[PDB]
Amino acid sequence: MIITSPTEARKDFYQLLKNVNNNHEPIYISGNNAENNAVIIGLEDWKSIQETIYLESTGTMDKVREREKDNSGTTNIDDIDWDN
Amino acid sequence: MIITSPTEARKDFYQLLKNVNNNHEPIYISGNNAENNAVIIGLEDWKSIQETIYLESTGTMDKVREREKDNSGTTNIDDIDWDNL
Amino acid sequence: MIITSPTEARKDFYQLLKNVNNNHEPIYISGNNAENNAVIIGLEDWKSIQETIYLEST
Amino acid sequence: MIITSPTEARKDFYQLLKNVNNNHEPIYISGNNAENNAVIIGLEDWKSIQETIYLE
Amino acid sequence: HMSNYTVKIKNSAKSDLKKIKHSYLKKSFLEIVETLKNDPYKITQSFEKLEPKYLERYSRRINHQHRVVYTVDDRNKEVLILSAWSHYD
Amino acid sequence: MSNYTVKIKNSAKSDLKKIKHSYLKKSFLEIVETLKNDPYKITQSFEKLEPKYLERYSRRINHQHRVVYTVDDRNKEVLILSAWSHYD
DNA sequence: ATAGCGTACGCACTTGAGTACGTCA
DNA sequence: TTGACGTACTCAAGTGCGTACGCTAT
Repeated sequence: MIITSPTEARKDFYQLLKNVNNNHEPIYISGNNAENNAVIIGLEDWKSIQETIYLESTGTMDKVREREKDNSGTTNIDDIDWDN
Repeated sequence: MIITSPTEARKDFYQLLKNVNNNHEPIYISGNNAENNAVIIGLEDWKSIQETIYLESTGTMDKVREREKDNSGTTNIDDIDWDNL
Repeated sequence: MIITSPTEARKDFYQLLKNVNNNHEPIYISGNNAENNAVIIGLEDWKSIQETIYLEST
Repeated sequence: MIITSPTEARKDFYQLLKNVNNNHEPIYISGNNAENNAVIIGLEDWKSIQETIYLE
Repeated sequence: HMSNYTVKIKNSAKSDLKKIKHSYLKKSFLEIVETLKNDPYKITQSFEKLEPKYLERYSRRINHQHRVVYTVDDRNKEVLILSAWSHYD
Repeated sequence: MSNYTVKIKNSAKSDLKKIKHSYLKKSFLEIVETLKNDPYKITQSFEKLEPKYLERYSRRINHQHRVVYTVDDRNKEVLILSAWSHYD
């Protein structure tokens, strides 16, 4: 857990940007006003996160989670008859 | 609508990127390999489209359209009883 | 989120157009100039987007 | 959302931290060093995103 | 008790406010309301004019995931909130 | 024949009905061909979903719909859990 | 007696932008 | 011939990066 002030984060900004992409751990910025606290995340890690919350907002993840424990059986994708 | 080939789009690429942001009209890229066809849209114009598509994808716009047509009434937001709902 | 400068996009412009159709992900063009900020969408995805906004309005 | 280079972001760094929270928008940092791209989001928005990832 | 605009919500959309409360988003939602009371067209909170433009539906962000969808009556200076929850459940 | 055996959950076969009637069958089939050869191939906007320890993955049919699947690396079996990212 | 801010410096490194060439099908 | 395609040149304009200053708030 790396937490830093906004002023020191500004002075180490280029090195913080390289840090999140090498360690894959976000940097937290905390200043005098807690409502301005921010997080720095690597772009590739952010892609996994955005895709996850998008599939959650559409209700897909709830279906995926329910289908994982529904005990309905599996069918090979070659045995699928598209005409039926 | 402005339509151009990929090769022509590559020659005038920097001028096309400034057209979508000034003319606010998409540029259509159509070439001999139609499977690679694409469209260029200004970023500010795209944000409204992506926001709308997200609200459509989540079923929110279906709720909005259905709520616009019902006769359920209206409550002032200051009169909301947060402790019971 | 795929972000590239206009200069880097023009060096691999043809591969960019193929990737946006095979991966179905928009590609954001952004460089030193805010007048170049744009997005590149595949035509089939763009038509699917246009139909969603238009069909459900009718 | 906003896409900008780290040099431009550093000139308005304090306003950046306020905008990601007040606008609930991600601000993408993308410069010439394309491998060091990142995103800056508000902490409260990040907490909600965390709770969404681990909700069953 | 007095502001530039009257902010209201469709009663059928009040179901969204219960999900907002239990998600601890009430504070962020009320910040949207205060802006809607003062100026619903203010370029803040990721304000966006939804498509198609002629239907004049607008959107503001509670966070990255949820939006406040609303229309504005300019004659009566009233804001009609039609949605405050952007997840399917 | 192929490196991986691609299966779909029976309760998810109704998604294929919507894939067929939306002209996304060709796009969906190009994904299942990749899943037979390499489900970890960096194509089709392959993404590792969160939380990473559950090892769920997704690929884009188009801008809106995804193929959500898990991989049994031991038995070389890909299990498709969702092929339609809309509630209807 | 230090962060919070807007602003600046110096230079190596890259983009921006028009334009071009050679090869291929 | 063509578009498709990879590759190249050029110089003005901008970024990258560490580091700093003057001033206010603390």
